Amino acid sequence: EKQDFVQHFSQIVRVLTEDEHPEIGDAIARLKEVLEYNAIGGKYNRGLTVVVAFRELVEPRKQDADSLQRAWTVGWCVELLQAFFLVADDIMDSSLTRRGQICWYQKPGVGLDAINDANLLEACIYRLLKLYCREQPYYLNLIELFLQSSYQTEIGQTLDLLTAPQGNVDLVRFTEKRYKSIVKYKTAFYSFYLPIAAAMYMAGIDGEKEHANAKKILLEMGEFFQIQDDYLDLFGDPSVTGKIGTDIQDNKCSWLVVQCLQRATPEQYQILKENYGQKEAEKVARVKALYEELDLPAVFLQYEEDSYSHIMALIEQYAAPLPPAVFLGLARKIYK
Amino acid sequence: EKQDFVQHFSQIVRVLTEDEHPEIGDAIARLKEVLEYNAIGGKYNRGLTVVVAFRELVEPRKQDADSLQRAWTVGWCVELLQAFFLVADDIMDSSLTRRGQICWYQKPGVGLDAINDANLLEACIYRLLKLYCREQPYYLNLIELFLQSSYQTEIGQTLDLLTAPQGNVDLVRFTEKRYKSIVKYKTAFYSFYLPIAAAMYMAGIDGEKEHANAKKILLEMGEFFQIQDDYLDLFGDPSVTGKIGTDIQDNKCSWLVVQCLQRATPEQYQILKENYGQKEAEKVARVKALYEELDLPAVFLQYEEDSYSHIMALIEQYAAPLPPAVFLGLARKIYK
Ligand SMILES: C[SH](C)CC(O)(P(=O)(O)O)P(=O)(O)O
Ligand SMILES: C[SH](C)CC(O)(P(=O)(O)O)P(=O)(O)O
Ligand SMILES: [Mg+2]
Ligand SMILES: [Mg+2]
Ligand SMILES: [Mg+2]
Ligand SMILES: [Mg+2]
Ligand SMILES: [Mg+2]
Ligand SMILES: [Mg+2]
Repeated sequence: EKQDFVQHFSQIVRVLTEDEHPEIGDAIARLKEVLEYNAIGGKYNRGLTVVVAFRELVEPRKQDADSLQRAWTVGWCVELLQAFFLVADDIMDSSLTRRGQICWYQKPGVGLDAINDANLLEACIYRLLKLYCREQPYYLNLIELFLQSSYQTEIGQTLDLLTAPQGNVDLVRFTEKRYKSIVKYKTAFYSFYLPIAAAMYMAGIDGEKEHANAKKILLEMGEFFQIQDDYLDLFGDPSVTGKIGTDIQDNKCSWLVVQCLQRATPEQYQILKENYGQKEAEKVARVKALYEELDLPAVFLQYEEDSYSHIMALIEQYAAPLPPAVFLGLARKIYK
Repeated sequence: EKQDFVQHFSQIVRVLTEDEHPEIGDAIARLKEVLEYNAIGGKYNRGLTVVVAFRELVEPRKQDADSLQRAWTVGWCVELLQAFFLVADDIMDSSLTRRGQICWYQKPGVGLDAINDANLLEACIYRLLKLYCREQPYYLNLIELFLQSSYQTEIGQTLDLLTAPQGNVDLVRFTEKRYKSIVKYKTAFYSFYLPIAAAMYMAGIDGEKEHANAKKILLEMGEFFQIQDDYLDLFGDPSVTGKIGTDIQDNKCSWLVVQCLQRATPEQYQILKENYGQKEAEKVARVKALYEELDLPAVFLQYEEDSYSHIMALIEQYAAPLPPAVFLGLARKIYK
């Protein structure tokens, strides 16, 4: 499946860089490269989650070719939305690696121009939309689903950065209420609701009750998944995560810090207060220790299981009347 | 007129920050501030150009209150589009002052998070759109006019930055063909076509021939205007331009450099080659001299007049059947 999708990336790049009024050749050529370097290289859970959902929501006699092309085109839009959020996300959290290569902003000859780059990735979404789903009765729903998805992410990011101000001892604010809302807006909405929703809309399920149903599940799915990102960020093989964890040194509000702050002793609350948020490798190495000294990685395993079950309970109560293997499939793609 | 518009800014900020699921209070509060600090402080040519065009394109018996509220709401969207392009534009060209105050990214406690800030400004546009022009038969035209306006700007910016790579002697590429297309995409499209167009669409003129007509004019208007920005950037009272010119040190492709490169002697082509693009105040002070030694500021005056006339010729040939004082009004707001 993954391989058929990636095969189509070529068709989308050719639709996007065809433009060359040849007065923008250079700009187009530039664009092409930003797409290759930033859309490609990932897992493709999002882009894939849509095309697999369509098939399972649209009758075989309606899964025509055109309806297919529109299927993964919308697939790649979710990709570009990610490509966009990422490219800008790296500059902000100040990253070095993404998808096992150096961040685009870090590439010699990019730096802060990446900002316009991330912008161009956004414009490509809605450019595809107009180019395939235009004559369709869901076109305005797609668009309004992307715009409100971004704004939710963008809000969640605001929360994040707001909760982790550079050089500011901020353990006070690392509560769970916050972490949940933060992840709900910057991750759960666009990485789980968005793909499914696009599917439904494309299949004719423009319902409100339906959509709130999928949302109920998909959102809870999305919280776990970020929780996963938090862990992987610290305790995960860089060669498999294709990126380094900057959460500590970035004074982020992680599940981890929320976790450690929860079961951290008075004496242990400082080692913490003192080492979190600094860029000092040993100050940071000190943090990671306190985690390991708190048995956290096992505390993680627990949740990973208790969460799984609850999601499953959830799927077993709200999926109706959608093919349960629309959510079941997601929770095989991430809950591993 | 200007004062009635600015009065309404309060109503828009209150629509945007009302939101406080109070789980995003901080994010909203943050948002409010990014709007105050970045939407306010300008001339308001764009926001104003729409509300003044509506009145002149919609019959008095149709200019009801609601249709008015929708009028300047769309007015402020063009503002936010600017607020967005600006906030990100400053970080990229590395500015210090905008609207006679320090750039948002420069404010202590912002820096690169401004990127998410600029993003939030965008999301506010389409959030207003959905909030006022939703039930209207032009809603999808507005949206598609903004998205394709941004993408045009974003392309033009790509051109700019592409044509002025940091620390790279780039006089070769400062041709006029380039400068025209560059300005056509990063300035003319969204600062002149966009406001008028939004007006027409709102008034019922969804025509293609009509829209190409206004575009013919408005675009040529927009080229002059950037040309104006180029000059003001160098030869303009900072206390009236509320910002400093970084064009030389940013190795930009200005009308000026295009102008000086045109009538620069062999011997004079270097002083140029040597001093343009450097951050050295005296290297830059050297450039400004060569301009003054080339009589350029008078060469500017000429064009400002020959351009004016041509635009006027243009208005006197394409405005029909729109109130000519829809373009005439613009060319009193800028051609001064
Ligand atoms: C996925 S997006 C919201 C960015 C992240 O969530 P961050 O917020 O921790 O930088 P990451 O998982 O990509 O690291
Ligand atoms: C208006 S927008 C495209 C940015 C500028 O045009 P720049 O391209 O010279 O930075 P400026 O006039 O705002 O300086
Ligand atoms: Mg982040
Ligand atoms: Mg990151
Ligand atoms: Mg992470
Ligand atoms: Mg610029
Ligand atoms: Mg600038
Ligand atoms: Mg300028």
